[PDB]
Amino acid sequence: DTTQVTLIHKILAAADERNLPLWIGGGWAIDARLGRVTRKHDDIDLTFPGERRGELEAIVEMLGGRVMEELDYGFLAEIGDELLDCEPAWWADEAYEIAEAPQGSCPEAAEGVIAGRPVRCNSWEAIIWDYFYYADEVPPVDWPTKHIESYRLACTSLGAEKVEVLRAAFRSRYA
Ligand SMILES: CN[C@@H]1[C@@H](O)[C@@H](O[C@@H]2[C@@H](O)[C@H](O[C@H]3O[C@H]([C@@H](C)NC)CC[C@H]3N)[C@@H](N)C[C@H]2N)OC[C@]1(C)O
Ligand SMILES: Nc1ncnc2c1ncn2[C@@H]1O[C@H](COP(=O)(O)CP(=O)(O)OP(=O)(O)O)[C@@H](O)[C@H]1O
Ligand SMILES: [Mn+2]
Ligand SMILES: [Mn+2]
Repeated sequence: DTTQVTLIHKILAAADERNLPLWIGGGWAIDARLGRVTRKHDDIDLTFPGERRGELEAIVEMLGGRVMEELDYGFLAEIGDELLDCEPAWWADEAYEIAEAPQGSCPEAAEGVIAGRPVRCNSWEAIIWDYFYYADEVPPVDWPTKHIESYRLACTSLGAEKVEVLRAAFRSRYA
């Protein structure tokens, strides 16, 4: 989908110009770390510096969009027909971190690629951690296929053993 891919470029170019880091998350982050589009994506998940929220809102507005809805964890925005699902990360000693996520959730290095361009994305461990929360809200056997396949793909990329010990850590945290 050329519109989403073009929109991701436009957002990141604008953010780059003002030295605003943004991390692609969710489905697109998986595809970015793989360097391959694997399916249609329903939205664009973004992680932003929480104390610079206004700068991200201003880029959304510059691009002709607007903030649509506040959620418990962040906010949705709409640029044309495309949805941006935006969550804050907060400065933690020497890096931004998503609250309660595994350390390294928001690496300063651009470790994914989208349409040949390096992009910052959330770590595999942070991608997978959000599926653990999802699992407590819906059993994995009850997930839409696309989400099962995306999870399994992230898990194979990181390594199944690394996933199972991360899952044990999640269970310990939230026991
Ligand atoms: C707009 N739809 C979103 C969906 O994309 C999905 O959003 C996830 C959202 O579920 C996810 O939240 C998780 O992490 C939250 C918190 C620990 N992050 C610091 C607590 C809730 C937990 N589900 C966020 N980290 C990332 C966000 N893109 O789930 C909620 C939702 C409202 O259906
Ligand atoms: N109802 C829900 N409750 C909690 N977490 C959810 C959720 N639905 C999905 N998630 C988690 O939040 C992440 C982002 O969710 P979504 O944006 O809704 C789907 P996605 O994996 O990004 O595919 P997409 O590319 O088609 O949007 C998912 O990767 C999953 O980890
Ligand atoms: Mn998504
Ligand atoms: Mn989303």
